Amino acid sequence: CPSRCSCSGTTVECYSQGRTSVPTGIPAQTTYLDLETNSLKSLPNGVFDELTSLTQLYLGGNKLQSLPNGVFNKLTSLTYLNLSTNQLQSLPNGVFDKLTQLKELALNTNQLQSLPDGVFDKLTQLKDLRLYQNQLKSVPDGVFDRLTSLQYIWLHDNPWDCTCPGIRYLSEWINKHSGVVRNSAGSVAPDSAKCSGSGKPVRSIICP
Repeated sequence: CPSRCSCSGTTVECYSQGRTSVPTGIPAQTTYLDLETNSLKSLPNGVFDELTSLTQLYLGGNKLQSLPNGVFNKLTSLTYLNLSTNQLQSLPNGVFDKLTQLKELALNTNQLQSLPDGVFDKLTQLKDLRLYQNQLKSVPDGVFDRLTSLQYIWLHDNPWDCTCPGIRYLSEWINKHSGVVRNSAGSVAPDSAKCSGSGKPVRSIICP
């Protein structure tokens, strides 16, 4: 198993070790890989391609600025993916398209300025989606429409542009899924997504 990491069964933990690259020697049978709280700034294309048994991948708390196209394409068994607390500005189109079994996706505390159209369309089993603390002024129309299993979503601390008609989709979606929105405290809070300048709840904006 990778030097300095801790391994048991098919679990590999290498968190908080100032790593700047994915360690070599991760067993192909690994199902749980924790590389959190390190210093990964980038990732080579195909870096995870051999780890096809992964179900849980933790990359939160790193310095990721971007992701290479297709970086998760071989990890079709993933059910949990943590990309929170990084420096992501954008995501490649269809980056999550092959992760059809995904249940949890954390993208909070990044620098996201936009989301690709249809980025979550294939994640029909997704139950938890975290997008709080980003730089999103808007989301693509219909971006959450196929998330039939969604039980929890976090949208707070984004500079939402509440100008009409652009805000219509998000305001209407929150209004129709009021019990799905969660605040930092972890409670149901449909008014936690707030408008950039007025500070008013996004769902309070009723476009003419």
